[PDB]
Amino acid sequence: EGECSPLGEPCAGNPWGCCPGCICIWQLTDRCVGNC
Repeated sequence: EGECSPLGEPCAGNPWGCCPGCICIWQLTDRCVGNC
């Protein structure tokens, strides 16, 4: 699986990050915050 999920897929790899509507932090691991 490589099509991201609502808050789930890490930001390391790209476009393996989090689906549109959320922003990445990666100041600890790769936590996405927002409303997606």
